[PDB]
Amino acid sequence: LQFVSPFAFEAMQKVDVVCLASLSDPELRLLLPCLVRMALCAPADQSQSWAQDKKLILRLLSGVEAVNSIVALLSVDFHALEQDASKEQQLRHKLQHGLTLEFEHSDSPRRLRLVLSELLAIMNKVSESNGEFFFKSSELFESPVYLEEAADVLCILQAELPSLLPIVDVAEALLHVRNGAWFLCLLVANVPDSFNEVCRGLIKNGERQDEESL
Amino acid sequence: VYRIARQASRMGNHDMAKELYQSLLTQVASEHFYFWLNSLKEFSHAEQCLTGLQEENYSSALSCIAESLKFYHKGIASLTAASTPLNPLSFQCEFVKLRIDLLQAFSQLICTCNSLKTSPPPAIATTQRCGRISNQMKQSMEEFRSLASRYGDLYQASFDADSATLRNVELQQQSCLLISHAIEALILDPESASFQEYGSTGTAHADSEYERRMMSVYNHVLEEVESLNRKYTPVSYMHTACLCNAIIALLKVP
Amino acid sequence: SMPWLADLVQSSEGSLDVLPVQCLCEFLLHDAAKKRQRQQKQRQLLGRLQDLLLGPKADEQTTCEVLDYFLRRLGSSQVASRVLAMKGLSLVLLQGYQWLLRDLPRLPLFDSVRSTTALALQQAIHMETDPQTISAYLIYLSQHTPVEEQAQHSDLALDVARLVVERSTIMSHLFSKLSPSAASDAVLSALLSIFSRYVRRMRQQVFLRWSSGETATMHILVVHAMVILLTLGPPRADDSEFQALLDIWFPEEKPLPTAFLVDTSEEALLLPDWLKLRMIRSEVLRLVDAALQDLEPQQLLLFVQSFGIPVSSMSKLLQFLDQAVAHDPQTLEQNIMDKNYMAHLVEVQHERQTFHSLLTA
Repeated sequence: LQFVSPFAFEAMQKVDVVCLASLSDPELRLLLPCLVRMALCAPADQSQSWAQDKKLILRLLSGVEAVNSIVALLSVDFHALEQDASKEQQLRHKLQHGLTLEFEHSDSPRRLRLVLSELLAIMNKVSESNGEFFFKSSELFESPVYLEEAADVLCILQAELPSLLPIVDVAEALLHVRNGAWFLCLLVANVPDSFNEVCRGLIKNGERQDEESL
Repeated sequence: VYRIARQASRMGNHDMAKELYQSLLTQVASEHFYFWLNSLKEFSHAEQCLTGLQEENYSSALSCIAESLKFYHKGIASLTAASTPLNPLSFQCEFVKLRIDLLQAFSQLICTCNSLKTSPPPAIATTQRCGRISNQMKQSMEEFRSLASRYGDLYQASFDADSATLRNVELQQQSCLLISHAIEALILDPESASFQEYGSTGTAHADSEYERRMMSVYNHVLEEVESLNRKYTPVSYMHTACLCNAIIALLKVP
Repeated sequence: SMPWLADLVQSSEGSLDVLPVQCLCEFLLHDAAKKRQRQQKQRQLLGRLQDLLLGPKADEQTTCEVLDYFLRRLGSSQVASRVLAMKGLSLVLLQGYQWLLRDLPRLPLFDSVRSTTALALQQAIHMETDPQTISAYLIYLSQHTPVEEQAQHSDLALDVARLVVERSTIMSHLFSKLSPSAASDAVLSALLSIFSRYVRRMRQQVFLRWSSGETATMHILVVHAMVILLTLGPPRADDSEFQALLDIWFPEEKPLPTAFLVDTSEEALLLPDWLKLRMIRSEVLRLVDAALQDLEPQQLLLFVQSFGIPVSSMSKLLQFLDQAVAHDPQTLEQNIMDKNYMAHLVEVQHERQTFHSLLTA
């Protein structure tokens, strides 16, 4: 399990293209989905400098064919997804194939559906447990062969749905799931303004005196 | 040499303060005096790191801010170790803690200004605030206003200081109000500002050079805020550049 | 069927053996003062099973029952069931998979149960998720598939085709360009040999006809799998089979074998848009030249918008787009929805002309 290099997270902090250019291929592949949202989206910034800066960002974007895959991840109508997630939210407040089997033999939208539904399950199980570090054996996160596109789609829903996926809640929720400190690593890597408030949130909503607990 | 070092720390020449604090650190024959001198050394180190800035360069801003925070945190650990029941150093610890919080408000603000270049315009759903940057600068309101309140609380709880120390605390609180007003005039509701600084911006007493440079920075930031009032889009990049230049201008005056 | 077995076996001390052999293997899979006695009984059961499989008392019925039970326990959807079947098969009999490669062919009754194991591993290829397990399964299939049966060999080819097509992530991990392993090279050579021996058998659903007159009623997914294996390049170990398939399906200065429909008797597109995109992604010049022909301007814009393509492919796509501009500029201009975006995209394709001149105007 390969964690992102500190130099890469600084380069995300620094918002500079020259340090991103001198970065190795698996590091670029791991840092990808934020960068392709920086590439194929409407310009948030209108400066003349961000013109060639964005040009150089899309200049280094070639290689790794899976880019096109997550381009499909930014190819769905998202309004139906958010109404479906909201309807599931009020449903919770009141599958012949396996998880890996449905996760592979699928297209983008129902992959989005299953991942948002199980994030809803982990979140309302946090709301139900109230303090106890509960165990969930969600198969698609244990899943040693299928992890990197799972981090990709987690980044995609994190950067799509601002209010229905709040940052600290999804952060502690994937703290409760299986081996996903690297998932939190990706989630704070893709959006640079996450590290200090995720530190705040993890400091409050945990145990106080004994670090020897599970 | 201790008097010279503290005079240099008073005026703002923190490099000679570093060197004389090293000299004191090798010296001296007690526990908490040693920890006190180590804390002062670390503060001088972070302040030299803050003097090493360059205008219109945000990369050096993040780097030197991170160096200043780590040296201040070694210093505040030393100050906490230096505290004694007989002499419960309370002004020093609170002043250093709020200085750390001010520089981290600046760090979150500068990387939040970087977030517009590090995120989408909003999402595909959004097509009058759109994007996570609006929520982030609302959090900046909460942090900066709370920090100004904490500066006021440090002012009210001392009563034993002189005019100069109180005026310096007023300078830090006015910096917090300056950044808060600058942000809530550019991005968060431009509509109900309608002021354009209808008070006096000149003819000051100027009891110290640091006061004068603080007031010049304040007037320049307010001039930039008045000029860039209601011409441009609510998110903008002249707004983020205005915040960046404001943070650089505050951190240039040591 | 794990938890009720776990709380029933542990609560039944007097029935650890049970006279049927299937229950003996069930308790062995469950097992995989009191702990020492349990370990001694497990060792005695392992010795009894080794006598029942490798000893002089090894008959066909008990061996078939034991291995069929192990293979049908391998087919359970839970990965822990396959892990337990792994542990049992390794305890009774790629260093960790050497029992399937070396210990299993040493069985005295290897033929019929080997065919049964080949069928069961073909069924497991539908479901297996571990890439190295799939690699070992493919190696064992390439070494021990019954070639004589046509239906079994066609089912093997279809299962490998489905494995390549619908589970392309597994082979993408197995063909990671950062770390090309010798085991992956052997697996690629084995799959190429499987396809080559299928073709050598057959040449001596879609109707495919060659330029040499040979005819076929095959599946198009098999064609997709073998052309993706063609895009994987020549293996380091063997090169004659890869060049043979490359010469047969993409011959030099000769037309390609055309496709046809079995049911309604119509010509079918053997190379779809995503497949042709992957052809352009490949480093083999013949495949890219074959994919160059019959490309629409909308397909040209779709292919250029993709990323991960080699440099000479963007170059030749740029001259083909210039040729499309010189042929029909108005339709391609009408297909343009944002002139700045594609003008910039062509500018990117430059340093990695006529089309750019059309976009700037």
